[PDB]
Amino acid sequence: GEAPNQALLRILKETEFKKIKVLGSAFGTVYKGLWIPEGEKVKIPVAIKELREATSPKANKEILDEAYVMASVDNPHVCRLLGICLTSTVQLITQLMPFGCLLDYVREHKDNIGSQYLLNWCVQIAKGMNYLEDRRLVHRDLAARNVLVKTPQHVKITDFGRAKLVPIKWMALESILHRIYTHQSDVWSYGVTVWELMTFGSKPYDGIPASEISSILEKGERLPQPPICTIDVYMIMVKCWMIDADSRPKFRELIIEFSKMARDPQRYLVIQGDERMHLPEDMDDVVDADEYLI
Amino acid sequence: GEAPNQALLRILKETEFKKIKVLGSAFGTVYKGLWIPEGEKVKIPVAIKELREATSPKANKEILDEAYVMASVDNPHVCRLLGICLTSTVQLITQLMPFGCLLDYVREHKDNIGSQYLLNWCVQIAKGMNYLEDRRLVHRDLAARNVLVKTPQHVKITDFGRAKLVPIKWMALESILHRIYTHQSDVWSYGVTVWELMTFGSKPYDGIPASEISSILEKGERLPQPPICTIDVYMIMVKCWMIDADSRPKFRELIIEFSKMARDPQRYLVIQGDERMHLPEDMDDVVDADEYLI
Ligand SMILES: Nc1ncnc2c1ncn2[C@@H]1O[C@H](COP(=O)(O)OP(=O)(O)NP(=O)(O)O)[C@@H](O)[C@H]1O
Ligand SMILES: Nc1ncnc2c1ncn2[C@@H]1O[C@H](COP(=O)(O)OP(=O)(O)NP(=O)(O)O)[C@@H](O)[C@H]1O
Repeated sequence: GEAPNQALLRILKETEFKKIKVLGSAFGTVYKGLWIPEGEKVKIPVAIKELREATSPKANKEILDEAYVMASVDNPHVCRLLGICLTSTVQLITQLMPFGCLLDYVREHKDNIGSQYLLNWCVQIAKGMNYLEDRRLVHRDLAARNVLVKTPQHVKITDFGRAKLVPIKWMALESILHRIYTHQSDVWSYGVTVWELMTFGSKPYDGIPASEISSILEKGERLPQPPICTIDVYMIMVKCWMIDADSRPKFRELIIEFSKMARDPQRYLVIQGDERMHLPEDMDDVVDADEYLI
Repeated sequence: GEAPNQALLRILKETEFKKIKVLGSAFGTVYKGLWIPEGEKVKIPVAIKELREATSPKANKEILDEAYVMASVDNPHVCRLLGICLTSTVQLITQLMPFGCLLDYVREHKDNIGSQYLLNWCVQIAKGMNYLEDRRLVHRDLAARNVLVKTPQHVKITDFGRAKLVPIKWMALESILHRIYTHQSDVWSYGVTVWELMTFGSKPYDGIPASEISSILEKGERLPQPPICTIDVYMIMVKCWMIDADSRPKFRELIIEFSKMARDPQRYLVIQGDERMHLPEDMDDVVDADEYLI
């Protein structure tokens, strides 16, 4: 029983936007497209998610839940909903994240990712998480697959539909054992997320079947130290994996730590060639969602 | 082919009651009055509807249909028929709803209506609707104009003569396009009804001519978010407007949701001054219809 969520839900007209090409398919198909607000001579690159041509009282009810959340947030590192279209099949309109999920991006670009990028991503992701924590919101599926890339310099947390006010391999123990989820178990997944980024996109516990994890983590085992990782960075990952959730670090601390490290990247991440890394129709009225306010 | 409708139709003697003053005029004139059952030393405030001094095989046949329905219902949030008088012109006798239609009442009283009232009205109306749904009855003209106010604390659904076992602006799409009406399209009008109450009595799509609606609603457009409405309440309105009728919510759910909200009104409706709102011949033998049983 807290404050009134006065966020506005913008309903869009089927015509206000147009699909351009499929982006990926799950049980919803996402398209890349443009949106032209009522009468504004502005064009906005967006992503249009459309429940499969189906319409099951359950599928239709989930996408809406997701819409409720996305609309109730506003932070530079969290995907915000732009609006929805109530057509035969419901469509969610979000900002276009050109480079896709961070997971694929580190894989597709290992050879060009430097410590600065990596560390800034950790900072950015932690900021978004801290934001959700302020809004007393518990993302319950934080992973490299759910971080989208607007630009190599700017990522944003997404996919927090399943979020509250399965990926057992990213789950804290309390969650796995007693379906308990707090901002702190979010930290645990943050740890694994970070771990994916440092291993340039590896699979956590690849091999070990979901069934074993609970026991494993109970023994005292964890994900290994990624090669590029100084003991400083690894230490932090480990702390996020303490069995005792209150003994794990707080996102605002995680921000503070990774920022410190972000000021002298080569001291905390050792990457061969770090120093030489480098990362990337009338479009006159194009404006990125981030500049299309209220 | 279901159960036998054993409701009793009470025929009243012209003399058993007396008109007091006109209440409003349509093609039937309604008077405010009193009814004194045969020999009972009880006086009942009532409303007497009398077909215009005319008597056309069609007009006379409609009022009777209405009587059939009203007599076949019994719920605290549905106007029940008290009896009818077979005089030169037929007269329907219903319980007096002192404060009139809810539509006028929110208009005439904006400045004194708080979230608690609003939300309880949504609950009450939904209860009456769920009742009709149980009696497999489809009100086919649910709107703020057809909800009467017994007291600011107690409203009742009415005007379901046109009901089955035009207001295009309150109509679901299936109704507008293929004259299809289910309890679910009732939900759609429920949505608009609610929407009128939150906009303190506004006209849905004011401006847009009846001709456009069908197409509009098809594009994906809807009624806007009323100012006092948190995204939670608005969300529900929207769900009632899904093109797919089975993906809209069920009155018993609508009851459940609005009740939850009714327990902490200020969290779902933001109204300036909500906290300081306030709403309202020998009459020794007066008894409200609701206490005059069987
Ligand atoms: N805003 C976006 N911009 C660009 N690509 C996106 C965007 N949102 C999703 N995608 C990608 O489109 C494909 C489908 O995404 P999506 O519909 O979210 O399925 P999902 O993430 O596997 N499960 P879910 O999010 O619950 O539907 C994946 O490659 C997503 O990473
Ligand atoms: N039971 C009642 N108590 C007080 N006012 C009523 C009652 N019933 C109707 N009225 C009002 O009397 C006026 C005429 O109502 P009514 O005869 O129902 O016309 P209508 O609702 O416009 N169309 P209809 O109901 O089909 O005849 C309107 O202001 C009604 O809201």
